[PDB]
Amino acid sequence: DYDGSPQVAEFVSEMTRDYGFAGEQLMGLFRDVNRKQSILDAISRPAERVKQWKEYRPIFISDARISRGVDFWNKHAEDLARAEKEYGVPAEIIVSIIGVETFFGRNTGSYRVMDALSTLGFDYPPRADFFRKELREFLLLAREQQVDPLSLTGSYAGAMGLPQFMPSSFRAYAVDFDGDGHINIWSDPTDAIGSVASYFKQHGWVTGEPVVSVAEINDESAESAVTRGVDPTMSLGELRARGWRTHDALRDDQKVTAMRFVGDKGIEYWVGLPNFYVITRYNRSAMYAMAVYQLAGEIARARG
Ligand SMILES: C[As](C)(=O)[O-]
Ligand SMILES: [Ca+2]
Repeated sequence: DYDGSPQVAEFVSEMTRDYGFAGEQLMGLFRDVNRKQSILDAISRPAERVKQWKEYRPIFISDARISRGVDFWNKHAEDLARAEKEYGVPAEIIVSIIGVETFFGRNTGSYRVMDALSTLGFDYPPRADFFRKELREFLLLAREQQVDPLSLTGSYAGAMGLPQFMPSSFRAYAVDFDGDGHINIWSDPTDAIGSVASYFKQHGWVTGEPVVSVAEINDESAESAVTRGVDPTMSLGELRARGWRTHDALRDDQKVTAMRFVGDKGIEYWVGLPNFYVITRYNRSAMYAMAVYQLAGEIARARG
C-alpha cells in the first residue's frame, strides 16, 4: 500500500529532518500499514441529515447511559475529585464527556490509529494536510510513551481512548494522572479523567461560572440572533438588546450564543455562556454541548 509512495517518502523525509526519526525504521512501519477502504467511504459521505433536539437528546440522555455513568463515577470517585480540585472542571462534566464520546469505553475505536491517519493523510486530499499533522503528532506521541505505534486504536478519524483525543490533543493536553509514568487514555480511566479536565481548563473553562441559561424572546424578529454555528458574536448585553431575556440575571459583559431547539415539549430558547462554548471546543456542535451539560446533570442526580 504505502510501501513506496512518493508522498509517504516525503513524509518520512520531514520526520527524520524536523523531528529526528530514523527513516529506515519509519519506512518499515509504513510497510505494515493498511489503507482502509471503509474509512474513505465514511469521510467521503456527504451531508448527513442533522437531527432536531427532540430526537438528538434522547439518544444520549438514556437510562442506560445515565446508569453506567453513575457506576463509572462511583468507581473513580477519588480520581474525579482529584481532577475537579486541580483543574476546576466539574466531575459530572468529565463523566459526561466520556459517557458521550465512548459510552464509558464501549466505543473506544475500531481502527488502528496508524491505518486511519495514513489512509486519510495520504489518500484523502480534501484534508490530507490536516491528517498528516495528526500522523506526525502520533509518531511523536508513540515515541514519548515508548509504546509501539501499531498497538494503538481509535476512531475512523484517529480519535483515541476513552476521551477520543486526536493525537495532537494527546500531546498538548493529556496528562499522567495516577503517577505511573505512562499516559494511557485507552484503558486507564484515571488518565482519561485527568486528560479531559486538562483539556477543558486549557480551553478556557472558568471554574464556578454557569454554563447555560433558559431564555425568552420579546418578538419573533429576535430569532434573527440565533447563532449560526457555535462561535459567539455578541455580548449578553447585545443579545438582550435584541429581545432575548435570560431567566438568570447574569452580567451583560460576556460573549454568548443564542440557541433555538425544537425540544420535547415545544420550542426551547437557550443562551450559551462562555463555559458552554468551552464544551463546544470538544466538538463544534450546539446540541452536543447541550447533551453533555444535561447528561452531567442527570448523572449527578442519579448518583445521590
Ligand atoms: C477531537 As479532540 C477532543 O482531540 O479535539
Ligand atoms: Ca498514567
